[PDB]
Amino acid sequence: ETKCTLKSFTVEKGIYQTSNFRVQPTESIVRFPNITNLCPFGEVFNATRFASVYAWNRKRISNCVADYSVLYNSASFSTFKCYGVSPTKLNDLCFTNVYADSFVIRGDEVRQIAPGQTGTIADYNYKLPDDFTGCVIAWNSNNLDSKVGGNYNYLYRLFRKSNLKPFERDISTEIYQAGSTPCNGVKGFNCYFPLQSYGFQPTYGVGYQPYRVVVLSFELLHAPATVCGPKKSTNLVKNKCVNFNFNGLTGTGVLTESNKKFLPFQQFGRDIADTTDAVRDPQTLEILDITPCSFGGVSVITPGTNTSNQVAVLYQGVNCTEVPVYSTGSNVFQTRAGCLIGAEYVNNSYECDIPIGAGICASYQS
Amino acid sequence: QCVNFTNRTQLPSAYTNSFTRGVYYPDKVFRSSVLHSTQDLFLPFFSNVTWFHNPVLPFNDGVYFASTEKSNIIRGWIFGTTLDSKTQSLLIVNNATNVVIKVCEFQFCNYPFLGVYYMESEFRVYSSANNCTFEYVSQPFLKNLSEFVFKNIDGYFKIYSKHTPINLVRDLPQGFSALEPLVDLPIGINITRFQTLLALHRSGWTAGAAAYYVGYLQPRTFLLKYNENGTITDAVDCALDPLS
Ligand SMILES: *[C@@H]1O[C@H](CO)[C@@H](O[C@@H]2O[C@H](CO)[C@@H](O)[C@H](O)[C@H]2NC(C)=O)[C@H](O)[C@H]1NC(C)=O
Ligand SMILES: *[C@@H]1O[C@H](CO)[C@@H](O[C@@H]2O[C@H](CO)[C@@H](O)[C@H](O)[C@H]2NC(C)=O)[C@H](O)[C@H]1NC(C)=O
Ligand SMILES: *[C@@H]1O[C@H](CO)[C@@H](O)[C@H](O)[C@H]1NC(C)=O
Ligand SMILES: *[C@@H]1O[C@H](CO)[C@@H](O)[C@H](O)[C@H]1NC(C)=O
Ligand SMILES: *[C@@H]1O[C@H](CO)[C@@H](O)[C@H](O)[C@H]1NC(C)=O
Ligand SMILES: *[C@@H]1O[C@H](CO)[C@@H](O)[C@H](O)[C@H]1NC(C)=O
Ligand SMILES: *[C@@H]1O[C@H](CO)[C@@H](O)[C@H](O)[C@H]1NC(C)=O
Ligand SMILES: *[C@@H]1O[C@H](CO)[C@@H](O)[C@H](O)[C@H]1NC(C)=O
Ligand SMILES: *[C@@H]1O[C@H](CO)[C@@H](O)[C@H](O)[C@H]1NC(C)=O
Ligand SMILES: *[C@@H]1O[C@H](CO)[C@@H](O)[C@H](O)[C@H]1NC(C)=O
Ligand SMILES: *[C@@H]1O[C@H](CO)[C@@H](O)[C@H](O)[C@H]1NC(C)=O
Repeated sequence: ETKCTLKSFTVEKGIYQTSNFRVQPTESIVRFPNITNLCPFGEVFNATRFASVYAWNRKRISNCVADYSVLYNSASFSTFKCYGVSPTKLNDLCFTNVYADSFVIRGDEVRQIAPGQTGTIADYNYKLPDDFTGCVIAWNSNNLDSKVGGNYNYLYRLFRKSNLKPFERDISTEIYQAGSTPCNGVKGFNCYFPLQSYGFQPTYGVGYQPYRVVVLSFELLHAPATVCGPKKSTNLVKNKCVNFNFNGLTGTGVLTESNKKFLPFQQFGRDIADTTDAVRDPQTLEILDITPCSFGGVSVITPGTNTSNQVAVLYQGVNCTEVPVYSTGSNVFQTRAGCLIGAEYVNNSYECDIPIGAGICASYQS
Repeated sequence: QCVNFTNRTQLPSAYTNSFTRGVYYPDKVFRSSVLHSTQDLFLPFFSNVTWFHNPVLPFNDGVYFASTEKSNIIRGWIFGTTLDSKTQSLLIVNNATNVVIKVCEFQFCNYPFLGVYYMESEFRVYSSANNCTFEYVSQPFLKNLSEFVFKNIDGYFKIYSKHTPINLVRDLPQGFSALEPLVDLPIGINITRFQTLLALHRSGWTAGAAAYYVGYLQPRTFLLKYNENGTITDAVDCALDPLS
């Protein structure tokens, strides 16, 4: 390398600077604050009961962590169909808040809940736009809602002149007028009740059993987001040149423990010229220090090509602990100038021959 | 449920000096024994601060509020553009227990108020709240000086606070005290004008001793000094004097 940089086949005695040495990072770590304030899903999914389909129970979800891993991986849900977004990446993608619509429908009516669908439930009870984003989760409730004497607590809208617009609840009990004869608020010759009650029984067949269905819709208005999935936090390793991602701020260096006293609100510190110099872990609230990974120049000490061919190597300003073909080589010396490989330190003292630094220098005898 | 009032009370608004009060921590960054120059939106040194003994006031950039409060009769705050059902209005209430915050299209009357029934339950500030999204509850906030700074930046309401025991009679003291961040609200409204609540004894409202100080903020450059512990101990206003 000395010959190549110097561009000759002969090298005079001296010290030459050839290249640079930089420690490389080992692995990555990310830490995030404790997962807390779980979105209220269990109180909705596994509540005492559900509302009727024409009077579907609507809930607004905001300011919480929305864990979908257990939601997606739950095996007790009969149907789990997501249209707008991929269920697997739901833990990553997130909108500013969520809406929940919970109700009870018959088994055959499960497929009626889809964009661009027509039917009694799909038109007179609830409508979904073709641009819907979110998921639909349906599960059996025959053991819960179906009654052996006939479940009459759930009703569906059957008579209405026009179809419901998407995201609209109609609770009007006006008696539908089948014919041209207006009715004074009661059924009659050409009038009937718009709402019809179910007859759910455990003896009912496939598709005739009460199914509890929750539709989750994600909305991302320009307001700051409040609902997002959990963030995985890895473990932390000290005294190793690594790259880290503390709570959204990234940096590369060795991460040690520090005794600085922060203040109950300020997260991370910095020293001067706007360089990050201390962080506090969101999990444990400890003041850790950051130091850039080691680097320096390398120099080759030679006594002259005319004399010999053996050389020594100096790594400048590098701690003599992580040097690594000369990973071990000869005996290794540590000085204020750096680390020296290929030379041995004696107790004598002569005139200086090849200046090394910090008061020491080298010569040939080896 | 709130109605008109015949006694058109007027607050004896006087003026006084702001001195060197109203300095807060601009960022969550720790710094140790340094002199950092920061350009931001503060309360200019030795300004003209207004004193009151529920008037309508503008918000402008941001509002500094102070009270050498006794018994904490002052309770809440109203913010918004029109303070009606036509626009979202922010509401803050602080009582002896868990404090509450809403943003709703509250339909305020001419003289909204809480009212206390002397065991107390009276709340008729608004009349309707039909369309609204966000709500919030948090721990209680509060002879002794209390200083608050209210700001609103890019859909982010911000409340800074500080408390001190004081013995001076009337005016602001010649002291220095940094303001710690207290609460952030990541909600976007076009707040441009605000109000002030009162705890009147209703059974005939009796609210006459309501003294508090109000000031306004402007953009400028400051030079802050951090000690060994990273607490702001002194500041210098750049655009005040040639010496500064
Ligand atoms: C993060 O959650 C943990 C819950 O495991 C909190 O408390 C930990 O509790 C266990 C058992 O009592 C202790 O062994 C740990 O040392 C605790 N963690 C810490 C960081 O002390 C923990 O307090 C939560 N983090 C914060 C900042 O409150
Ligand atoms: C920075 O904070 C520390 C911690 O409070 C201060 O040191 C304290 O000083 C008081 C008064 O002498 C002692 O009673 C405490 O034992 C000290 N705590 C320690 C040393 O941990 C220190 O004075 C502060 N620096 C200032 C005010 O400049
Ligand atoms: C049903 O909801 C409850 C609510 O606390 C929850 O504990 C339970 O695990 C849920 N059952 C599931 C997810 O199978
Ligand atoms: C090496 O040095 C000796 C004496 O200094 C000289 O005679 C010889 O020619 C030199 N050889 C080379 C290759 O420079
Ligand atoms: C030089 O002398 C000191 C003290 O006499 C001794 O500790 C050291 O080992 C000596 N150096 C070598 C290379 O032996
Ligand atoms: C504050 O304003 C009033 C009138 O606006 C004025 O008389 C007074 O001098 C001002 N204060 C100072 C310190 O200039
Ligand atoms: C007032 O205190 C009561 C009692 O705890 C509680 O409703 C809440 O903390 C406060 N409510 C309002 C509306 O200020
Ligand atoms: C909310 O506003 C919409 C118009 O955008 C209106 O149709 C609806 O009735 C309002 N809801 C309430 C509860 O006032
Ligand atoms: C005023 O607030 C300060 C701040 O904590 C407190 O120490 C003081 O006791 C309060 N005043 C009274 C009269 O309680
Ligand atoms: C505030 O006003 C601007 C301009 O009138 C408008 O673009 C913006 O949407 C308003 N903010 C909100 C939250 O509506
Ligand atoms: C009107 O109210 C003010 C304070 O609100 C009070 O000082 C004054 O005595 C009141 N006057 C009457 C007639 O009630």
